[PDB]
Amino acid sequence: LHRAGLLHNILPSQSTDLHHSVGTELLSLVYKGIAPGDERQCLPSLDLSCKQLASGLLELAFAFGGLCERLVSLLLNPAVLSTSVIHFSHGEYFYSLFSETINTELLKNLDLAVLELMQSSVDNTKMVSAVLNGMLDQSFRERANQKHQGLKLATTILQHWKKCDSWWAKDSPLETKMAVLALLAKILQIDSSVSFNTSHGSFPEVFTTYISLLADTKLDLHLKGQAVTLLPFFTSLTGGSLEELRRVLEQLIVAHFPMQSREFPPGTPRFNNYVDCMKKFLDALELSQSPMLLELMTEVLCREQQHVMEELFQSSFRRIARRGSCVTQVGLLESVYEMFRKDDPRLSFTRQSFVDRSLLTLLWHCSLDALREFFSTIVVDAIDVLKSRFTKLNESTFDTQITKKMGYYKILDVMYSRLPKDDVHAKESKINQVFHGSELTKTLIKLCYDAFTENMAGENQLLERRRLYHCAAYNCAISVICCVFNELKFYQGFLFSEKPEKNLLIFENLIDLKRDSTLSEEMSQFDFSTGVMDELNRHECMAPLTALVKHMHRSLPRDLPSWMKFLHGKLGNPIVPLNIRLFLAKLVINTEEVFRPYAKHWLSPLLQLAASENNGGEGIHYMV
Amino acid sequence: LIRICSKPVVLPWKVPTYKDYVDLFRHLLSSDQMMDSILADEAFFSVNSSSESLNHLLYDEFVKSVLKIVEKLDLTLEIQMIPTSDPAANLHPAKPKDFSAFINLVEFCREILPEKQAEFFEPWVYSFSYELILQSTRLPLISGFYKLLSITVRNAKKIKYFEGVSPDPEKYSCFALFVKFGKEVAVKMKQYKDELLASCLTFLLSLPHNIIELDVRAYVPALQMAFKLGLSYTPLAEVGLNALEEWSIYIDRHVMQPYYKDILPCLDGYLKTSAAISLEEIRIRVVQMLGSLGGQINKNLLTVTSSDEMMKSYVAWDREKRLSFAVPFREMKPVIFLDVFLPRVTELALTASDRQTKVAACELLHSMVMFMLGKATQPPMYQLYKRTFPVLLRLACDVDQVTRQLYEPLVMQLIHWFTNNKKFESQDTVALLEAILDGIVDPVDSTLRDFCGRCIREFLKWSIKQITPQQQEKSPVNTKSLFKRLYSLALHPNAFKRLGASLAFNNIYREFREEE
Amino acid sequence: AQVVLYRSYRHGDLPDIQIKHSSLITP
Amino acid sequence: NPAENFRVLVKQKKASFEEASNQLINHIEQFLDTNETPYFMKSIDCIRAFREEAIKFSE
Repeated sequence: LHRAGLLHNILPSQSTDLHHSVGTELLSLVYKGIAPGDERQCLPSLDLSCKQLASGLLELAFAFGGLCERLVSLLLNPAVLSTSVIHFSHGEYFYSLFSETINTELLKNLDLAVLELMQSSVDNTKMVSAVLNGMLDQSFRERANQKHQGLKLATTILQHWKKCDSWWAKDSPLETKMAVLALLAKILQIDSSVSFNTSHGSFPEVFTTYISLLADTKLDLHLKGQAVTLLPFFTSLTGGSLEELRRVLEQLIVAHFPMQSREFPPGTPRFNNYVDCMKKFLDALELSQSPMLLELMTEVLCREQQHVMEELFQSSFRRIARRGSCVTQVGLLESVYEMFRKDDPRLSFTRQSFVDRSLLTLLWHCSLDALREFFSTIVVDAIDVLKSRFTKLNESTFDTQITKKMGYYKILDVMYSRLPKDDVHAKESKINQVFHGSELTKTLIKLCYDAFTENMAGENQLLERRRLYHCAAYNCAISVICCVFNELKFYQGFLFSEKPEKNLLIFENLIDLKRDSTLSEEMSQFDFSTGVMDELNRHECMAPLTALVKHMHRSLPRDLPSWMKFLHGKLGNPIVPLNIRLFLAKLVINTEEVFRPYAKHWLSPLLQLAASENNGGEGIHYMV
Repeated sequence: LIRICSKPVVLPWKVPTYKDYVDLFRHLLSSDQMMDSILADEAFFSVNSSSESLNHLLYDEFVKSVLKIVEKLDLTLEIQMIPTSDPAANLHPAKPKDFSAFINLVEFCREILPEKQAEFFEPWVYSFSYELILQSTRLPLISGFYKLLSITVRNAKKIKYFEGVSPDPEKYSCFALFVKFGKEVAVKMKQYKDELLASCLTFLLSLPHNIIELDVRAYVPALQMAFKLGLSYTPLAEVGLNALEEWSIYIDRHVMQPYYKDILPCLDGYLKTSAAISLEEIRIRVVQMLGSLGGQINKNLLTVTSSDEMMKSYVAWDREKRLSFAVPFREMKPVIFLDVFLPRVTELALTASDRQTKVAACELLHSMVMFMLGKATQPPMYQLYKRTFPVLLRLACDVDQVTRQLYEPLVMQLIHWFTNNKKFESQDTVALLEAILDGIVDPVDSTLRDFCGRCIREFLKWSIKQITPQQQEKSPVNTKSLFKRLYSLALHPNAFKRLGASLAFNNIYREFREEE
Repeated sequence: AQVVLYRSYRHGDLPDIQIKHSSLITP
Repeated sequence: NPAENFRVLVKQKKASFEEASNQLINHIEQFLDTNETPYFMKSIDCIRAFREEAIKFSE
């Protein structure tokens, strides 16, 4: 009949607006049959058939109107029932029984009922949380059937959010605050960000509430660490608050997060909280991809060496590079660059950690045609820096400058390994902002080469540094020789009294020691309802020179190129340091195939060495 | 439970399986040696509500959970150039993940469910069925219904729910509903195949005597086929003998003996062949149960004799010996006739073990039919054609894809030969008549009917480019006589010919539509 | 186990009675 | 964060515990370029408390 809709034609005369004909029987059955009290009964007997019949008669009663206030009054009855003497209330029990029908009914009429519940929720909270969980789970199962439901629920909640002040007031029980946090997190995860993140209604107000709880000292490290997961829906459409977010999360980090994690071994509760919080922040940030939080993340990463499981963040970098729109990721690139070329007095090692731990695996998996715009923007500044700041030497600040130069050289290597010479070329280069932006590519070869080659000064305050500097110059040379000057007759460093290779390799080191589905969707749905190599590391150039060997092989009988002719002259004179000889011998080992027809020529150099000498110890080693 | 339904299947840290839990739930169903210790070491059960054995509540909670879960989950199939005959074919799951998980859960529960005594299941014996019957009425093609209801009725007979049913009103309604469902699914038995046929056999053979007493003759052919399949799969025969004992002890020998004539014989091959469940204890079971009966009562296993010429098959396929062959040697070439080997080699090519007797038999039959084709250039094998090519079409649709791969190119080549002008008269007529009157008429072999449809459809080709239409008129065989034969078979009251003709045209669609 | 076989006869439009005696001998 | 830790550790025994000096140093040099001024205030306030403690006993 209700589907026919002629109920009122057969409805008996309702003396009041209340549907007493159905409401009276509703109360007189539900509040009495299940009641153990008032008859000295032990939970009077109910049957499963009676349960489904009860569901049917409840949806019947919902076919009647003018009963929502009666339902609110009945559920808001903290009348305790005693079973066998344990105690529990009555209205909450009935709601726990028939939350399915109750959620259908509250879906039918929401705004008035929501307002009545939440204005009367100043004292009681638990069934409010339960009914909103029912709302979200039902509409999220039914999200393939209706979509506007949760949207209008969110609008109604934001319309009156101020009455939630019993929650999240910084004297309320911690359970109350984390319960309201859970419910708001759930309603926001079902909601679209645009429906909330835009400046409207209670979004400034609930945002201030979110800041206050995130700034609440009553909440500990773990509570706010769980709270921060909703960042992707706050990272956008925020202005002025961005610096407020910066300050609040910065004070949280400085007052809650130690610089070193290994100081607390696994099993330390604070260490486990540390790792859980970093995981939560990482996943939420990866979902957001907001430049500001990326700066926060790149500054918390790079403050030590091998201290925060950097490989996870490398995986995050490659995932982000594989994703994200071009303009967005470009903006992230300038954002991460702005303090990296900034003159913040970072420690030289710390600053090179900043560049290394992010940029290499960021760009190595990033899509091109977006990197190019960033390169065009930064080329003038980068070349201006690379043509200046050489004069002073007498403090570690110039060590920081030359470390930034190291970064420049190695990043030039890494991205020019990726691009052809069409927008950057001689006599035609659409991207050459140095000359015209339409021709010039030749000066950089000299600029990097004369940095790579240096007559060894008797003094060096940055032995390992200057060494890796000339290494990075040689690496950018490797890139520019992989993509430019691919013709035969390549260049090798030493000509006369300059000795370039000695500024690439460390000495006095003991090196080389002795040898979908509906059921899966429903499961995820209920889950949201509950809201839950050695000798290859000793240097770096072995891979680039193997690439160079295969590159010249692609460019390719007793044939002897001049550079490998000197390498025959090399490795055959024991007077030259044996460290240089063993490094070059390892490089030859990595690329024997090209020397296979010429190993007969190579017989004399390899033969001359290690006849009776050491190879990082005595005899047997990892390289035999 | 919807977690556990995502386990891997099995065929008839390392990734788990369903079995890794089944004993646990039995340990949960039998949590009587473990909650006893907890309640013994505890003293809380003074102001506590309950101190009973909660295994009953465990079973109830499991049953309500699985009920709402199976109501939540849904199963359905989809279809897909070439039409298919049987509704069981051209079926592809709309969401096969649901099918796989449903499998996982059914072979998970199949062992846990029956072990516990079903007084816990008693309050469900009606309710649990009803919506499940709904689930069967909308989707009558699921093995889980049949086998889970087999173990269900086993549990019910452990509780004796069907005892004293009205000729209680609730008992009367449930019993009548299962009676009508059982009779209709017994009627529909004929259209199911393995892994679905076997399940409904286990169903319609696990029912209690309160239902067999109402009707026996409908289940008589069902019992025959179930016991002839029990030779191939012993558990069928085992549960069959159990059911036989149940009703035979429970029902008087006053309405079954008019059927004992055709009830008994299907067991002979059990004891004729050899000297968990094996054929040997199968036999020993039938042994004592047969001896429990009287002499004249168990005389009716010899009643299958009207087909004595069919088991004989010793009527000469070729009356004269037309398969002369002199084996090549040095000083002696015995001339050998090959007509006698035909029956035995037929049952080799059809029924042989080691899976390699069959292929060698196929090789020899290729060679010998090839030799007789060579010989035919000198006798009338009219009777040989009639009696021999039906088993060739029988082996056409063999489940062995190797066999079909061997045979169908030969089929199309012999089609080319037969519809040639030199073979279009008086010698293809025997082949065409035997090929059309068998293989499409059969109540079984839907695959064979389809293969006949495709081969005749491709036979349309070279029936027009090897025979000029004027020669089709001159030759008595033509499209017109084929039309009369098709009409005569279509009008036949047996629905097998009706479905055959309809499916034949359905096949020739996209070929006869080009005819102008 | 695995299959065993001895002759994958030649493919055509008709049979070729040109085959030798050994082919019929072995099976 | 080990600042208050060694503060409690020493006031339990009113001792010097130069490991406290090392840990407080480690919490100090961090504020060289980074804007951890709230953390620098925390460190200096811990230094105020530890200076009061040093006034108490032979420290």
